[PDB]
Amino acid sequence: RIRLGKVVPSSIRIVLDCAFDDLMNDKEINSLCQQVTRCHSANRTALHPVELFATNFGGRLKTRQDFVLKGQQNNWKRYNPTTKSYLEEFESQKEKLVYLSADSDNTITELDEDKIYIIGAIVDKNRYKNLCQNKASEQGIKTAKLPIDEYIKKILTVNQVFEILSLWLEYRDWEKAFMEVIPKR
Ligand SMILES: Nc1ncnc2c1ncn2[C@@H]1O[C@H](CSCC[C@H](N)C(=O)O)[C@@H](O)[C@H]1O
Repeated sequence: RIRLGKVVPSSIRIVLDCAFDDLMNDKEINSLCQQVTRCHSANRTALHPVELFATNFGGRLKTRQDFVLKGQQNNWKRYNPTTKSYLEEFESQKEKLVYLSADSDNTITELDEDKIYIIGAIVDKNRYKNLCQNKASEQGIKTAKLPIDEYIKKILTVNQVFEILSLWLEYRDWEKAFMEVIPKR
């Protein structure tokens, strides 16, 4: 993938909701940690970097991260880890939160410059169906699935979803973003 043109930061916040440490075994945490790192790396080279948040950040994910990265995470840019939940961190902007979920009845069609998009930070192989959908509904926050159909004909990894969002900022074309991150082959 080649990037053309001038780097212009987006005002969008993207949140990795890291509240699910207790639902994952050791391999899954290890994988998630690699995926969080890929979100930062994809953000750094993006034509429109966003502000990346990692909320409820702690526990075995935070340990693993520092074990693997050996303190390098403390050097990352446009990156905001916090023990606060997203609901805590963005209470005043609650109306602007959108939790991305494959299980939503709603479909995202554009990323709004004034909105805050949440990705569930979990590697479960989707054995926890409706998990993120349920969490956001109980909070009264809107959810949306990626407009994958009808080029998909479903549940992507944390970093795949991040990468797709970031590429949409660049191209403003979902088909191109999908073609780049999940080519049919
Ligand atoms: N088709 C899709 N549309 C929107 N978000 C998706 C998606 N596939 C994956 N995701 C995102 O990637 C994250 C990890 S995969 C999710 C597994 C979990 N069973 C769940 O309930 O969400 C999700 O939390 C969601 O934020």
